[PDB]
Amino acid sequence: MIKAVVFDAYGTLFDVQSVADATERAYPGRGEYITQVWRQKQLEYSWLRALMGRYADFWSVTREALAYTLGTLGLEPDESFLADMAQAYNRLTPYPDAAQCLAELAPLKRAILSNGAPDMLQALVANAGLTDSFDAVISVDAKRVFKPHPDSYALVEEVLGVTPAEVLFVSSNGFDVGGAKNFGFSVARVARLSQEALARELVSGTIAPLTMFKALRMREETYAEAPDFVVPALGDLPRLVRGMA
Amino acid sequence: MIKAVVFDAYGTLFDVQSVADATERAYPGRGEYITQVWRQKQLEYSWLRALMGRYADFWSVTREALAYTLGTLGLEPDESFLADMAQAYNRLTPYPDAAQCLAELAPLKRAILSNGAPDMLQALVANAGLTDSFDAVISVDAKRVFKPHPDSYALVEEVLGVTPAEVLFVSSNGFDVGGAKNFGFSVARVARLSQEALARELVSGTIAPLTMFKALRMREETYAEAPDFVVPALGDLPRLVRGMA
Ligand SMILES: [Cl-]
Ligand SMILES: [Cl-]
Repeated sequence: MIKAVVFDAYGTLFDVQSVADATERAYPGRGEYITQVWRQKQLEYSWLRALMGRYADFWSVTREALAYTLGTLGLEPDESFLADMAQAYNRLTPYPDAAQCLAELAPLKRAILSNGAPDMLQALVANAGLTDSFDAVISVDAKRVFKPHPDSYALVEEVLGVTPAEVLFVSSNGFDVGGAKNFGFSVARVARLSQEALARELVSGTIAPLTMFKALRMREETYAEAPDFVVPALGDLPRLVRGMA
Repeated sequence: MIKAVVFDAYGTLFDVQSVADATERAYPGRGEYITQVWRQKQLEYSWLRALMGRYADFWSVTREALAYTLGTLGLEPDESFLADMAQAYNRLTPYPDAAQCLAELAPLKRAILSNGAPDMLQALVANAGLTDSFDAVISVDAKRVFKPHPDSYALVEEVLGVTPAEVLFVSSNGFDVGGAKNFGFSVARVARLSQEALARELVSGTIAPLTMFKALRMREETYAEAPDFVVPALGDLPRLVRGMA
């Protein structure tokens, strides 16, 4: 039976697009671009560092990704600037229905499994006012790998004492849905972009950069096992779990 | 001393853009989009499968990435169509100065180390008429991992019997440059996109797709160790090696 609901953090509980005003105010006219590449390279670097066996925590990864992104524009800000701007990732706005969702899941164990470094996650959750909505906020850091490495998901049992079969893993990220399924969790994917809308957007004329990100990041990955469930929003989760087992 | 020059294949010896006319058929008006997302997802899938510990050779990866890409456009091609169109990757055009480069690099050992599956590389190299330019064409398939996993590079000493220090690794891919430096090779990066041109391109009003691919794929990655050498083209390597020794 499902004894725990484990949440992916970035893109799932928290909007990664919500760094837009900071990236934009900091560099006018370049906000949307930076927001997309920052996230894309943040992911790529987590995968590439882990696959090289050269781990560094998500805070270092987040700042490396930012430096690369600003670099593409011809900017070379010092470490102090990068650390300050990177704080934006610790202030992501939670999705409007995250709190209500977590409230309705109170009977079950509630947790986060994230690539985020310990201090990042704490700040992130505390600033969202969701600290009291979780029995555990788990960082992959202890394992010194990143998703979808199996060791990242092994932490769930270690911390909560529940078996993979008793876990419902929630994520808006294809790669993370694939990792959790591979490891043996039941998965609910959060799909906020309808496939039919993307298809039409991709042919609505000249393809914008924001649509590029969506095309790379907001779909199920073809190499990955399909999720057990797909909901359009977090608020649908409580009800999904009700009529589940 | 440099006893062998080991080349990255895709993007380095072979133009991944040269699938343009094949994709422009799979969907007139969208060949450029497909070309770019296909290559991007092809790379992501190689990283994610390996990191997940669920290897499938580059031929499956190539097809899965193509299916994903076409799927974003709303198409649902069958296996036969995918396998047929994916052949475009075994017909990539070598860069105009590749042959000359390889010739002038003899009698030094010359080899390919590529993510490509064995039959892909053989067909790709044979179509380009470069079979007699290489002492060995090495696929990572033997290790059942993908770059930048260290085992990928370990094959080089196994096949050529040269130590990492005796290898000059050539690649246009920042993640491959990073993995080879990580492993211990000396590395010559082929940088066909000037940083200053990209920076300005990203500032010139609306940002095109190819530009998005370029921003994501044609730079040195910030987490990676820098390459020992950077040249503009393959033809510059023979001279690099000479002035090097
Ligand atoms: Cl993430
Ligand atoms: Cl490759």
